[PDB]
Amino acid sequence: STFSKLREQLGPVTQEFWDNLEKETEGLRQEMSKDLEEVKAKVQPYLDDFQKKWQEEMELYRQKVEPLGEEMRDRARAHVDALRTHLAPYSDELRQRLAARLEALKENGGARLAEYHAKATEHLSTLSEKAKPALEDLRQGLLPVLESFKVSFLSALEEYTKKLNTQ
Amino acid sequence: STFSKLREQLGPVTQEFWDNLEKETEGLRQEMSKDLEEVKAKVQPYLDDFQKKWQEEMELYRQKVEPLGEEMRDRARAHVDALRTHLAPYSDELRQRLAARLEALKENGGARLAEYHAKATEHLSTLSEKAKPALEDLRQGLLPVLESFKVSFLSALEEYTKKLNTQ
Repeated sequence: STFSKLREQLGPVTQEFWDNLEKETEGLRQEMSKDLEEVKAKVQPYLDDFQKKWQEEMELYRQKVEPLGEEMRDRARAHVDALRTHLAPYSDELRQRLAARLEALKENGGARLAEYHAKATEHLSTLSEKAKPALEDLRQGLLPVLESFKVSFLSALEEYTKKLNTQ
Repeated sequence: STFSKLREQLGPVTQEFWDNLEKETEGLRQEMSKDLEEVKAKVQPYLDDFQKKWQEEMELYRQKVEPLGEEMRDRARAHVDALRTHLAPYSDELRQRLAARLEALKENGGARLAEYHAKATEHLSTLSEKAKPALEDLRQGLLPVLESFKVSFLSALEEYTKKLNTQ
């Protein structure tokens, strides 16, 4: 016949897919409704709060800058002044110790470049030596191994397509 | 002999590499020196500028908040007040037009899901059909082609290592 087989290959799963999804998705409507209701009831008071916020924030803004802005600004001038006076001499001293730290570190870099090279050169020499014969078999096995994983994925897309196509 | 050949395979290029590099890199010292000098001569005036900045910025800070802070705070109250009064009704109206825009758009999604599916299903059906025979030859050529590029890189690392190793 051309019914049981046609339907089987047709793929009825798709129907339940969009049907089941859309069915539960319908709830989205209810959710939005509730949100709106809360937004309205909350809006009422949310308005008084916003305005009441700028009111207290406004008077507190200038009322805070006076005492704070004055103490902070004042303390800052005196704080920086002293720090600067001491930072003046310390600046040169620190620069000397720091300038030497960086320069000194670079010093070893000169002799380290040659020594390191000999180390990295010999290190790779031995490794590469063993990697030669190991790579031959390594890549060899990858051929079939990598194909196994690919074949599986290829069968999935080919199978899903064949069935989905029906014919 | 064991000189001309030993040196040739040894790789004298490395010597000129670090030598030439370090040679020009030496300039770094001079650069740092100049920077320091400029930092000192600039520091002198940079000090008066920093302090003179907080002085004018301090008096201008509060002197600006008075006129500005007042206009902004005042204008903001009258600006928001009016905007809110009109936004009250417009809010609901807009929500209606917007709520319908999103919902309406989703409407077509229901019938589009089925129609689109039939389109994407048939589209891949034909493509995959031709991709089958095309993939066979596609991957076949990739074997040798991909190997050509790999071989080149493999010869570089193998060549550089062999010569660098000398022995």
